[PDB]
Amino acid sequence: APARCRVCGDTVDEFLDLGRQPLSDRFLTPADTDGEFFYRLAVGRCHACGMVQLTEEVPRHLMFHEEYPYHSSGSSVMREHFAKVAQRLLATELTGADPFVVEIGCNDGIMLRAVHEAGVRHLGFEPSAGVAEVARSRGVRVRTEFFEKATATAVRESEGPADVIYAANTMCHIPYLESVFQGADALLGPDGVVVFEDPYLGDIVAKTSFDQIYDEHFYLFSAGSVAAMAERFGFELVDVERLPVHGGEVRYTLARRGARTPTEAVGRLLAEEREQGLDDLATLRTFAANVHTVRDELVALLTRLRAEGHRVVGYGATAKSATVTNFCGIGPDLVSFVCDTTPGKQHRLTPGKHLPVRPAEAFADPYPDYALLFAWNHADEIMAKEQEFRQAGGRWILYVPEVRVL
Amino acid sequence: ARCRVCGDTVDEFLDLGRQPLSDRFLTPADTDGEFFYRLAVGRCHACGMVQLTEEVPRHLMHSSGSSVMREHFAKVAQRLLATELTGADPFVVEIGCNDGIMLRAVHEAGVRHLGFEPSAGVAEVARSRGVRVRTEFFEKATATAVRESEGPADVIYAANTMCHIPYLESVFQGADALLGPDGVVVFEDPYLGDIVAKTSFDQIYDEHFYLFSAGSVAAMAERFGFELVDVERLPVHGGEVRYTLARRGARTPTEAVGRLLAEEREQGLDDLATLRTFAANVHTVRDELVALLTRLRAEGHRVVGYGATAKSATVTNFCGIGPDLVSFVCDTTPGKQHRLTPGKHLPVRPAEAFADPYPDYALLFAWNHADEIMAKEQEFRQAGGRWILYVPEVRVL
Ligand SMILES: Nc1ncnc2c1ncn2[C@@H]1O[C@H](CSCC[C@H](N)C(=O)O)[C@@H](O)[C@H]1O
Ligand SMILES: Nc1ncnc2c1ncn2[C@@H]1O[C@H](CSCC[C@H](N)C(=O)O)[C@@H](O)[C@H]1O
Ligand SMILES: Cc1cn([C@H]2C[C@H](O)[C@@H](COP(=O)(O)O)O2)c(=O)[nH]c1=O
Ligand SMILES: Cc1cn([C@H]2C[C@H](O)[C@@H](COP(=O)(O)O)O2)c(=O)[nH]c1=O
Ligand SMILES: [Mg+2]
Ligand SMILES: [Mg+2]
Ligand SMILES: [Mg+2]
Ligand SMILES: [Zn+2]
Ligand SMILES: [Zn+2]
Repeated sequence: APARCRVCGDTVDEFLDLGRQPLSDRFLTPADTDGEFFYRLAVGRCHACGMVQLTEEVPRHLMFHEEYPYHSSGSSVMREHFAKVAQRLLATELTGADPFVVEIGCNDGIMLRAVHEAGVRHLGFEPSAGVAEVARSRGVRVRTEFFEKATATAVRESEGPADVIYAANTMCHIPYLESVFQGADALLGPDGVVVFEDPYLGDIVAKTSFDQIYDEHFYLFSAGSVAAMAERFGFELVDVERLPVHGGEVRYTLARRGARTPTEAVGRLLAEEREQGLDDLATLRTFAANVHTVRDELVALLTRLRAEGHRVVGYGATAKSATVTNFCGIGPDLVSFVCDTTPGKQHRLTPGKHLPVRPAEAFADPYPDYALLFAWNHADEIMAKEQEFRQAGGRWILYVPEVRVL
Repeated sequence: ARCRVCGDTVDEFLDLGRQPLSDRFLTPADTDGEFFYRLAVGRCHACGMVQLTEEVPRHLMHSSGSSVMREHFAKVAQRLLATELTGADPFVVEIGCNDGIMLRAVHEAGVRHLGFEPSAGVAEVARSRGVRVRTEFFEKATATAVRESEGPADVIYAANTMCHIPYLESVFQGADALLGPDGVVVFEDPYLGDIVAKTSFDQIYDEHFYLFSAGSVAAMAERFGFELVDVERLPVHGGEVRYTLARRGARTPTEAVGRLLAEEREQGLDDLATLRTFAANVHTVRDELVALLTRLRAEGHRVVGYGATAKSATVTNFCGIGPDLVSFVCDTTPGKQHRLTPGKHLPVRPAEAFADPYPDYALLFAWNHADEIMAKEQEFRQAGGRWILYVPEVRVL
C-alpha cells in the first residue's frame, strides 16, 4: 500500500524519501538521546487532487506541547510582517459595528496584538501553552486548544460569527483539513473568508529548498492543490498573493463557493505553475534528484574542509536544519557546533545529529573559518552584521539554491 | 523635443496639461505668483527612454518620516553590506542620501561611505546620525574628486534620485571615474511597467523626469559603456525596479534581467501604441473620477481628500478637482497643514479634522498606504464612510 491522500483519499505517489528524522523542534540534553523519537520523512503527490504531502503524520501532541520552542516574535522581519498583516485584514475584511477576527496558530500573538490594539474583537487558538502565555501577556485572547470542527462550532455559539479566520504557517501543519474547513463553515459570517499563508511548493521546487520539508510541514501547498481542496470542502480559491517571507510563501483566500469572484491573480498563478510544470510528477522527481545532488555536494564540501583542518560552525539552529543534518549525515565531526540566539535552544543538542547549540556570542570566540548558514532566509541581515567574521577571513557556506561558498 | 539621453527625437503620448510645482504648498495670501509648467511625457524613438517633454527649472525644485521606508532602507543596507561591500576596506557612495537612513546602517557596520546630498537641511540630519556627507550634486567633477581623495568605490547607490536627474551622462562619467574594478551602480526608481499596468499616472510629476524600464536602462547603460547586469522588482512607492549596472563586460547579467525584458515584451511596453493605450486609460480615469465626484456633490454627500501627496497635484490639476468637489485634504505632515494644495488650492488640515465630523467619502490620494490608512480609520468605516480609489481604476470601497 502506498500512501492515501489525507485530503481526498486517493493514491499518493512518493517522490522524495528523506529518511529517518527526529522531531524538528525537540532539542536534547545528553540524557534524552537514547529515548529520541524518529519517524520516516517522505513526500508524495496525490495523483487525483495533486496535493503534495508527507507520507507519515507525526502525532500532533509530540510537536505542539507546552514547551514548543519557536516564539514568532524573536524575528524582527516577522514582527514587521505581522503588523502589516493586521493592517491588511483590518482594512479589507471587516464588516459592521462589531467585527471579529480569529487566528489559528497565533503563537506569541505577534499579529493579533495589533488587532487588539485597534480595538477589534479577536480570538486566537493556540494549543502550545508557553507561546500562548506570551500572547496573553500582550492582551490577546487565546484559547489553549486545537482549532477543529468542534472547537470552532462552540466558539460560533459563544462569540458569534467571524469576519475572517487567519492562519500563518499553520494550515500546512494540520493534516485534518476537512475538520478545519467544517469549523470555518460553522464559524464564518456571511461574507467571511479563510486566509492562510504557508511555504509555497513553487518556491521549494525552484530553490531546491528541501529543508522546508520537516515534521511540521505536512502539506506543501500550491494554488492548484488549494483550489482543488477548497472545492472539495465547499469553499473556493478567490485570491492569492506571493510573499517573500520564510523562503517564499503564498497567501490564499478561500470563500464559500459562489460567494466571491476569484481575482485575476488566481489564474495568473495557476499559469505560472503550469509554466513551471509543477503538476507534472516528473518535475517533482527532478526536484528530488536536485535534492540528492545538494546532499552530495554539501557533504563533500564539509568533508574536504574537515580534512583541511578548518573550523566549521553552523549559524542558526533552525527547525529546517534537522532535515539537512539528518538527511546528509552531518554530525559534530563535520560541524562542530551551531550558534543560535534562542535561549531555550542554547546548551542543548540538535535533533537527531546532536550538534551542540551555543549562544551567538560563541561565534566570535574565536571566529571559525566557515559558517554553514542554516538561517538562509536571513542571509543579508546575518552576513551584513557579522563584519568581524569576514574581516578575519571567514567564509559563508550556503546550500540554497545550491551549494556555494561566499 | 529631443531626448536628454541620446539627443534623438521624442514622441509625446500623454499631455497632463498645465501643472504646478508638486511640493509648493501655498499660504492663503500668496496664490498669485504661482508657477505652472506643461507636464507631458514622451518616448525617444531611438533609445526608448520615456521622459517628460519639458524640464522644470532645477532652481525651483525627509525620507525617515515613513516607517515603511525606514524598514526598506535597513534591508537595502543589509543587502549591500552582504553582497557588494566585501574586501578589506570597502567604500559605498550614495547619490541623494537625504536624511541618511540607509547609510546610517552602513556606518554602524563600520563600513566607509559617503553620501551626496545638496539639500543642506536633510544633509545635516544625516550628519547627526554619523553619516559622512558632501552637500554637493553628484556629477562627473564631484565624483572624480572623491575618487582622488577617497579611492575607488565598490558601489554607487541611488534610490528615488536617478530618475530626477536629466544629465545622466554626467552621473555615469562620474561613476566611471569613481568605481573600482568590479564596481556597480545600483539604483531604484518608479517603474514604467507598473505605471502602465496600474494606470498610476500620478507618478508623473515635476520630480520624475525619467520613467525607467529594463529596456531603456539597458540602452542607456550601453550608451555610457555600462551594462545592465541585475534587476529586482520592489513594491515600494507603488512599484519600482532596482537596476544594477557594471562596466560593459565586467559581469554576466543574471537570469532576472532576461526575465524582466521578457515581461516587457509580453506587456508590449516598447510599443508606442501600448503607451497610447495607457494615455487613453488615464483619460478614462479622469472622466470616471470627475463624474463620480460630481454626482456625489450633486447627491449632497461630503468628500474629503486623504493624504496631501506630492503626486496628488497631478491628479487634481489634470482632472480639474477643486474645493467644490473635495473640501479639504487631511495630512499628518506639519509643513503641509494649514496651507493650500498646489494649483487647485485644496485646504490641508491635520488628521484630527477627518473625524470632525466624519465625511461620507474619503478620496485616497495616499494610495501606496491603503492598508495602513484604512486599518486605522475604523470609526469612519463603522459610521458608514466609504473610500474612493483611482488606482488602478476609479472605484468605491
Ligand atoms: N489545530 C491547531 N489549531 C491551532 N493552532 C495550532 C494547531 N496545530 C498547531 N498549531 C500551532 O500552530 C503554530 C505553528 S508555528 C507558526 C506560528 C505563527 N503563526 C507564525 O507564523 O510565526 C504553533 O504555534 C502550533 O502550536
Ligand atoms: N545630482 C544629485 N546628487 C545628489 N543628490 C541629489 C542630486 N539631485 C537631487 N538630489 C537629492 O536626491 C534626493 C531625491 S529624493 C529621495 C531621497 C531618498 N534617497 C529616498 O529614497 O527617500 C533629494 O534629497 C535631493 O536633494
Ligand atoms: C536572524 C537570526 C536568527 N537566528 C536564529 C534564531 C532561530 O533559532 C533561527 C531562525 O530559525 P526558525 O526559522 O526555526 O525560527 O536562527 C540567529 O541565531 N541569529 C540571527 O541573526
Ligand atoms: C501613511 C499616512 C500618510 N499620510 C500622508 C503623509 C504624507 O504627506 C503623504 C505621503 O506621501 P508620500 O508617499 O508622497 O510621502 O500622506 C497621512 O496623512 N496619513 C497616513 O496615515
Ligand atoms: Mg527509505
Ligand atoms: Mg463563481
Ligand atoms: Mg556584532
Ligand atoms: Zn488527493
Ligand atoms: Zn534617446
